[PDB]
Amino acid sequence: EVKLVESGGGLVQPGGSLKLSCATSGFTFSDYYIYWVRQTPEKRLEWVAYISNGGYKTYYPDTVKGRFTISRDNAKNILYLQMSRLKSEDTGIYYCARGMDYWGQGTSVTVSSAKTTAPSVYPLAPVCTGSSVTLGCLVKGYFPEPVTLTWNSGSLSSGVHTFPAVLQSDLYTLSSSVTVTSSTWPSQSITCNVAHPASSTKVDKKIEPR
Amino acid sequence: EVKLVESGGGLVQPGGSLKLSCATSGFTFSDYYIYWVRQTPEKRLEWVAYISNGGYKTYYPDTVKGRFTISRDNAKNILYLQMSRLKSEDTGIYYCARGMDYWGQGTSVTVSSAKTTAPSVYPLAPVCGSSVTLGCLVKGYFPEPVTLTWNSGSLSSGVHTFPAVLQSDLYTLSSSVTVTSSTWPSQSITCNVAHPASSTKVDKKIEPR
Amino acid sequence: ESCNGLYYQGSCYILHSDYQMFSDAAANCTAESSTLPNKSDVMITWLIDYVEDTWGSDGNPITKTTSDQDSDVSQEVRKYFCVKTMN
Amino acid sequence: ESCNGLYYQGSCYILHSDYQMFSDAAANCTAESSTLPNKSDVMITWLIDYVEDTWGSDGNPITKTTSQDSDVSQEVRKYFCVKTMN
Amino acid sequence: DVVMTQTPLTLSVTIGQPASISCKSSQSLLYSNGKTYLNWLLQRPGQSPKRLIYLVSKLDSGVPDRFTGSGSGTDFTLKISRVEAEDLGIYYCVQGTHFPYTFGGGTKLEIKRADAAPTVSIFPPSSEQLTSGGASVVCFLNNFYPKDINVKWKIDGSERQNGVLNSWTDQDSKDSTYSMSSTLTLTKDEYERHNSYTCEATHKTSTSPIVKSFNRNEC
Amino acid sequence: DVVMTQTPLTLSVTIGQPASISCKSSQSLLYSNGKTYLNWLLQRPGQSPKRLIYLVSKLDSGVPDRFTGSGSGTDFTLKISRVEAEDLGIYYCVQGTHFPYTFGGGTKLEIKRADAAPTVSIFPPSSEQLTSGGASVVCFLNNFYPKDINVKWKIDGSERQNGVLNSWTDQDSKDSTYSMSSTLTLTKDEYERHNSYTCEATHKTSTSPIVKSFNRNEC
Repeated sequence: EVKLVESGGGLVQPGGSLKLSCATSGFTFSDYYIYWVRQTPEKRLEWVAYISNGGYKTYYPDTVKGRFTISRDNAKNILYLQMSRLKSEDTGIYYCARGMDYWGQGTSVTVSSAKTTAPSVYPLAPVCTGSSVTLGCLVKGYFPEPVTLTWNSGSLSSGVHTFPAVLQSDLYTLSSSVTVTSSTWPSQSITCNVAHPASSTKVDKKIEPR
Repeated sequence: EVKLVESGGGLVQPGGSLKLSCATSGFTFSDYYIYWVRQTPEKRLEWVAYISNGGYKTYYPDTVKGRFTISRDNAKNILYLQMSRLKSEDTGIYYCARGMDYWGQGTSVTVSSAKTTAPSVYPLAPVCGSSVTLGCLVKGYFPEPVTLTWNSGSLSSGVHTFPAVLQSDLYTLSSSVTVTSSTWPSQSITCNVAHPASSTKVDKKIEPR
Repeated sequence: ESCNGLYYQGSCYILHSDYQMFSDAAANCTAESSTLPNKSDVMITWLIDYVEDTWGSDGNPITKTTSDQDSDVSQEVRKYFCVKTMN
Repeated sequence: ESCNGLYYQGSCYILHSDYQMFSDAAANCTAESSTLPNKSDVMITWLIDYVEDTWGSDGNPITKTTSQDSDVSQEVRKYFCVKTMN
Repeated sequence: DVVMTQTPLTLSVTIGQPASISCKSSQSLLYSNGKTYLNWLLQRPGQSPKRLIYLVSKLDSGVPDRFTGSGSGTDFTLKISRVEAEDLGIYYCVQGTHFPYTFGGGTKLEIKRADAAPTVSIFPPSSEQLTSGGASVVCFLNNFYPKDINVKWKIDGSERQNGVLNSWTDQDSKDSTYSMSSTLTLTKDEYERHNSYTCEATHKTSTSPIVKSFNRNEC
Repeated sequence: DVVMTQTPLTLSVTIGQPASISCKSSQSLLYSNGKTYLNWLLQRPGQSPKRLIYLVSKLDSGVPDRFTGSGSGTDFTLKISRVEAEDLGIYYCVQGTHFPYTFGGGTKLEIKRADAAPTVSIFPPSSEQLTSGGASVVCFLNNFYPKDINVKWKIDGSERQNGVLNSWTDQDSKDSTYSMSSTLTLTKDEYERHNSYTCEATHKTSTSPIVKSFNRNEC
């Protein structure tokens, strides 16, 4: 199958620089034009770079000319985007696309002068009734997004509501709910798994009863 | 870094077919012509299949025409050698080469009616100096090859894996390892051995007598 | 006789070796009082081997095989010929 | 005028679209009382755009660049045959 | 760049109903090869865009029979003939006739449904947060419809509005329900100066609020 | 195909000495572009072939200045000015001028060295092998030079030759020594008919034979 994997991406301070990677497989790299497409926070889709079939021609939009450069490697089949002088408008999820048919999975880029902060992880157990026990997990005070969260290293994923993060002040807050039967807990140790990629943090917290 | 990896290759009966693979990376697959070269037991080197740059033309030697066919996969970047009507003289290590410049590790192909047989593995320890020698006996298997390590690769200095020898449609291999008296039997020395042709993967610990 | 390219039946095809998108190729040919080749005229002649995979007037590359495409031709670049009346 | 290919200075270039090795290419041109193009003859003329990456009489492909990690002797390429015209 | 206008911004339709999105270009999208390169993309949250329609009316593999594309020059339409729970995401029209690819403003499809009451659960601050220096009281409101919900926080029978953080989930692709989380934030000091902490959820499913509460010491 | 003849088949040279191999084609290897495509490959045992010299005389990267290629038409020569331990293996000449690639017969480089005596090591059958009703005694003779070595098996004082399997390793790439492994295989009952099991090595390094033995009762 056709496969596209984005790489790079992370927090960058306004006016900084970053190099993104698009590893391609399943097709003759040179025989296709590829787009670099970004998705802004307001969720609109924007092209930022074009390299033609054969690599002969490279094009960019006016908002992006003079600070983005599309690289290539016929050896490894990888496509690069070197971006510099990064503005607030450059924030978003970055895709490489082989036509509108095949999209990558995206790599997140945040252009903020707010510094990287390690998240705080807190377990949520009920107040010291019924056949349905709900447990939770709180992720507090971190920069930037995203954060991975799973239950029992991924084993439990049904009846789970992972709530989207919100910003208060240079810090994000995230929570996640999980509903099991009364038989499951506390009989079986339910664990909240949470990882922050930007600060290389990955801690687990077991939900202990009150 | 240009990379070539051969695949397939088992034991085939005189007449049967086998399909080999050459997986490539690190260069534009279509830009280069690639050869299939084989190494006989006598250790001479022979071309068996050529495919041109851009795949346009394919060519074979007379000994192999009408039974060897070279295939390709532009999506996956893989090169295939489909062979059939297999003769005993087709036996050897098959290489794909991107010129005489770059050769893959190679893949073993044996043509014999002799049936597959799994190895019996035997630990060798001394009977009841400052340095100790330990060994491993791989006996009664067909065909080649077999892979033998010590501590799954951790111990490789001072090893002597002896070349397999045929006796009567069966191979026997032996391997020696040497460490100081302080290492053994104080620490565990294991003889790991695998025979893919029979899907055998047996590990054998060396215990004192 | 003084056609710096392919002369065929009172017509002169000049090769442009610079890769361009159909739009730009068409614009460039028109700018030199010329048109792009027609898939009809050039096929089943000898020009075919010279002009294949170059821009036709319709916006499609000239091809011997009009097969049924996983790539928008309107998003690709190709070399091109510009055609004029010679005599 | 009756040159089915590229006409230039009393010479006619017939393109062979069939990919061939140099030794075979040279043969097919000779078998038609022609030869492969000369690099100096085509470089710095309008024929360069048509003949680059095709066989030259010397056994190398005609190129604007004078490079190489490839054994040209083992490759296949298109070719022109040159018969002198007028 | 050719301008693409999509109508409307948000689409809100009951399961089982027909829906329609419009798309308009500033130029004719007729390419000189007779073909018209208008495409329809769909994107679920936390997922890359997937193409549903190409060349105006041609469906991709897998794509259900309910999706229909129309139009010719500057006007185009995507009909979903019977909206289903899996259909939720953002729909874009994207043109490919003129370089470069340009997109619409997007159309977010929200699925309508029969009303459902939330399953509210309150949670005291963790033993480990009190150790740090903060204290946050969390209330989950799960699997409800419609989206509109109101959460009141009460410290000792008195409404608190400062420090509250609310977040709704993306609609469920299976049962078309929203879920919300409310977090009240206080200092370790402030939390210990009170006892009765209440979570008061108002929904259109009943006149009476869903009241979940706890007392600090009672454990 | 173009016939390539190498001479000699085997080369046996002391470390620190000059060596040379010849290569003759049935036909000029002068290509029409002035270049002559003769290559010299070196293959270690257990390894894929590696190229040292291309176009008659040009050395690949890494390759020491000791290796020197020569020749013009049908007559070619590879010279090693000073043989070093790591040069062991089979050297091939291969022609690139005429399709297809054709190879010489190969020229094996056996390194000559100072003498070294074998460290001899004997091994009684395993408990597991006796289980199956067959017994084999194994003798390792390690890191000696020259390769020529006489190994006799002696059961209760007299020579046994049935069921003897011998194997020499390929010359070591670092210390230029050989190693051998002799295996005597019996039926269990036959092994249990005796107790003295001696491995006897006669190498030029000592006037006495290296005797390594065990008694079946010494556990």
